Amino acid sequence: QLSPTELTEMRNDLFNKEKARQLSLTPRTEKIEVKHVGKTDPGTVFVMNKNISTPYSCAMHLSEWYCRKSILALVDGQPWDMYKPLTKSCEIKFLTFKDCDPGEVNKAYWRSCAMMMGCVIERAFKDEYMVNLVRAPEVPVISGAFCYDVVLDSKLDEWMPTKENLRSFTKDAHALIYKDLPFETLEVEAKVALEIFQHSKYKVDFIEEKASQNPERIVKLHRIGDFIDVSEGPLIPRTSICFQYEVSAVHNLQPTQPSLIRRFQGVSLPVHLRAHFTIWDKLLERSRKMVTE
Amino acid sequence: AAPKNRRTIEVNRCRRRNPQKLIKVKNNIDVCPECGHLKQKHVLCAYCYEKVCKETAEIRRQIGKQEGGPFKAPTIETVVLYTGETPSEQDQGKRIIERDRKRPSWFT
Amino acid sequence: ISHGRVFRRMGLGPESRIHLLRNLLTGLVRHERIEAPWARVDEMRGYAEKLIDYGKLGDTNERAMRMADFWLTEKDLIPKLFQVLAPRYKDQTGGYTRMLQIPNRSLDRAKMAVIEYKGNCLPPLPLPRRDSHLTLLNQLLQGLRQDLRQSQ
Amino acid sequence: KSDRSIHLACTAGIFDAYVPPEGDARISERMKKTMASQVSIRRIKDYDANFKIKDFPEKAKDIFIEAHLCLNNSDHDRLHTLVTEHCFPDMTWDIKYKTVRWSFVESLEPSHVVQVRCSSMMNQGNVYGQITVRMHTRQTLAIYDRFGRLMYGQEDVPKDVLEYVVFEKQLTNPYGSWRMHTKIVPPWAPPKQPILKTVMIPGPQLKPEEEYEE
Amino acid sequence: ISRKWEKKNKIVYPPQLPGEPRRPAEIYHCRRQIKYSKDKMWYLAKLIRGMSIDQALAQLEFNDKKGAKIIKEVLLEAQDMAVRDHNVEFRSNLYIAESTSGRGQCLKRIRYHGRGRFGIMEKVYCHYFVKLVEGPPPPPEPPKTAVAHAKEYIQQLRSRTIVHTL
Ligand SMILES: [Mg+2]
Ligand SMILES: [Zn+2]
Repeated sequence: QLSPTELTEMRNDLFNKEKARQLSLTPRTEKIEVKHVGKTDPGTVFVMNKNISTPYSCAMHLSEWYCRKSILALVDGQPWDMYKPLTKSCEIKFLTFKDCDPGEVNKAYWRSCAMMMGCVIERAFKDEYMVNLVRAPEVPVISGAFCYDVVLDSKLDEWMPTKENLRSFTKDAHALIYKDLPFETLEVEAKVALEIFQHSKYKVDFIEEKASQNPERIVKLHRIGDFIDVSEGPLIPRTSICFQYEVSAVHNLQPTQPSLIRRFQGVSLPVHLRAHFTIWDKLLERSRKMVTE
Repeated sequence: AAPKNRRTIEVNRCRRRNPQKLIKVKNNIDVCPECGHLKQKHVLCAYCYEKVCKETAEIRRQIGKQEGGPFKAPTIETVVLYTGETPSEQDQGKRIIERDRKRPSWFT
Repeated sequence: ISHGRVFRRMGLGPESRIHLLRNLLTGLVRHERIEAPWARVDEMRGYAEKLIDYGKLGDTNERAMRMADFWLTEKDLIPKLFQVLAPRYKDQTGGYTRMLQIPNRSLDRAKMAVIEYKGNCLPPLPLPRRDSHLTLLNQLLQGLRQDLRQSQ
Repeated sequence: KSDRSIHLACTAGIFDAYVPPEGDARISERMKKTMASQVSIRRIKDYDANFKIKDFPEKAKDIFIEAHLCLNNSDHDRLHTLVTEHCFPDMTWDIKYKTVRWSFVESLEPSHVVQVRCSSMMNQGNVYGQITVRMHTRQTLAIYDRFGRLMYGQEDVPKDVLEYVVFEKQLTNPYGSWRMHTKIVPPWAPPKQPILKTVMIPGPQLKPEEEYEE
Repeated sequence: ISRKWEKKNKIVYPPQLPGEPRRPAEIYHCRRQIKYSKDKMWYLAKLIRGMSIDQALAQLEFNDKKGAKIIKEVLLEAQDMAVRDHNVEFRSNLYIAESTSGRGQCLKRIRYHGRGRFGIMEKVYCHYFVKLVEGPPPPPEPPKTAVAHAKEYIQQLRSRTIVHTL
């Protein structure tokens, strides 16, 4: 058995090795052409570096308004990360929180906040006790609270958290938001993904189902600092795109045997869409209420 | 009442660089969704507004050409039609004003 | 002290104030959309609402006839007031005009305003649209509305 | 109407420019082109009968190398000595506030005289002689900012270049010499090295009344 | 007169060794003989010091002053010549490091008063100077905390000596 520290630096080392392998796969500078076809500043050609430049680099070329308001990238019609390297000549369009149909941005924010709360759990529960992380289910935004599934210890099968513990999780998440970490992305072969996540059966199952879903067995890995997680799509650029955060509730799922699954539910709202105190309190109550997928 | 003494540059720099005299930073500036130019969030966009104003000016030129002289305001409603549009059955007894351009997308 | 003084001190006096507002109201009836300094537009907005009320009162009324005769200095817009604008707003109660702030005059940096009669034939102004129903906060509150409707 | 006129020491153009042949770099009428070449040769030898076309290419390589070392050292007087006024500004203006680091590594194949043309007498009393020579060599390039940051090329690794350099000499000048006039790049030339920086080409900045038509 | 800002823009640096920080680009721009007062121009420049280029252009776009329009035109020219001439990668990646105003060359006119008395009008002109530096705007200096205040006080109390003895 490895210590949780040593597991963390093993995962970080293999992540950096894969990223450096992709960078060495693309050593020479090569110019692609990306056409901005948005409504604002229309028909603008950027000459990007292949597998180096990003939609955020497009935004730096345009203005700081694009940098500070562009959350998701529509590259050839599909959602793309702000910090993901661009691989081909394409057409780009920047997606903000306050568009006509921001639903993809909503899903990205939801998955990012769920990943942050998973990191909070994993580095919150004690060393004596065992923590396993199962999934981040695709919970629709209209439900009220994003969810993460955790297997806790058999010594804690009877333990329920208090309001002080839930506030501790919330303050850890706010510490992360203050730390302001970019959501690093990586398109990784399924074998190397299993090589990152050997010591987690549930993560192995998640990686296997994603490799079954796509043809080339390429999964999405994301990193905030030292924590690495598999995803169901693109994520927002930075943890500082979160302003109001709360880990509302912890619940036990119905089948206690063979293992106890605990759903951690939280709610959050970005800086661009922050709400008043009373509206936020009502959202806190609804997020504390149970969410079924 | 004349100054008894000359005021020094230290006095004058305190007076003239007091924060009450400095220009306040504005926080109500937003990017206009339609055109991408900067706008104040309680004020109309200058670019979109002068777009609407220039098209309104052309339409008013055509209106004045149709009236042809002062004191000739009609007693019926007015509708503007662009190139390639026929008057609707609801737009039956209404003064039609023709414009020699395609109907802009923001105009319905 | 000016507690409860609802009228601005415009022009060279009260009569000059009335003549300024009358010229602006005549321009608004003729062109159906004008722009001017913001305070003048506010005062003329109130007078424009009451003028449309008199137009709805109608041409056979001698009082409304005399009021339109005073307040329209072109004497051709009085048929326009009684036979176009009042038939247009025969359905509404009192929401006849729209007043929106336009940036600044470029000469003396005056706060500017555009005022229009609703309906119109002109191109529409870039009105401020509220945030769409599909954003994060609106979706969360829509879920809240559904949950409260289910609960009660 | 003053009788002093500008005494030009060069021309604006290439005299019957050598069209590059397709596949000259890919592979590792002739009599008419050759006869015109020797016609210009006998004109050049009539104006100065100590010229050898066999001896030219080494002087051409020396002129090329020393001119590019003039770019290295910003030695504008010697660069004027070896380079015509038609070639000075499009060789110096884009360097003026940059540092260029150029070197000559080797030559792959010996340089070859590929065309010789000459002017008429009518050009204000002056007769020009132009010779185009094929160069195929190996060189390095590293161009820096005003601030000493690299913008183009790489330091030590050399790369292959092919160029068709046109030289001109004012033969009627008693103190004339052979200087670099222009160089033909082919229309079929391979694309150059990509730049190290990122470029945004703006779209049409539209007036308000204008609408954007794709 | 003096015109040293335009030459500051043309100072050239030796090439960098591959192990040094990148040395961000500096661009010096100025406008001379602006029919405006250098004091009001000081107010506008002091507003735009330390800002990012887009934040500066927003504040200038919605200020109400003649000098604000003039400074905005100067900043647009500086950004254009930055990414046209001095190898700046991203045109949004510039901040205003220096921004100040100076006296221009003025003219004297007579101002008539009552009786037979007169005053000297000054038709005032000014200059505007801006230095743009590549990179994000530097963070503002955070306020001094009670921890810093107490630490400095205890530093002084430990710095005390015995005056006028051995
Ligand atoms: Mg007054
Ligand atoms: Zn706009």
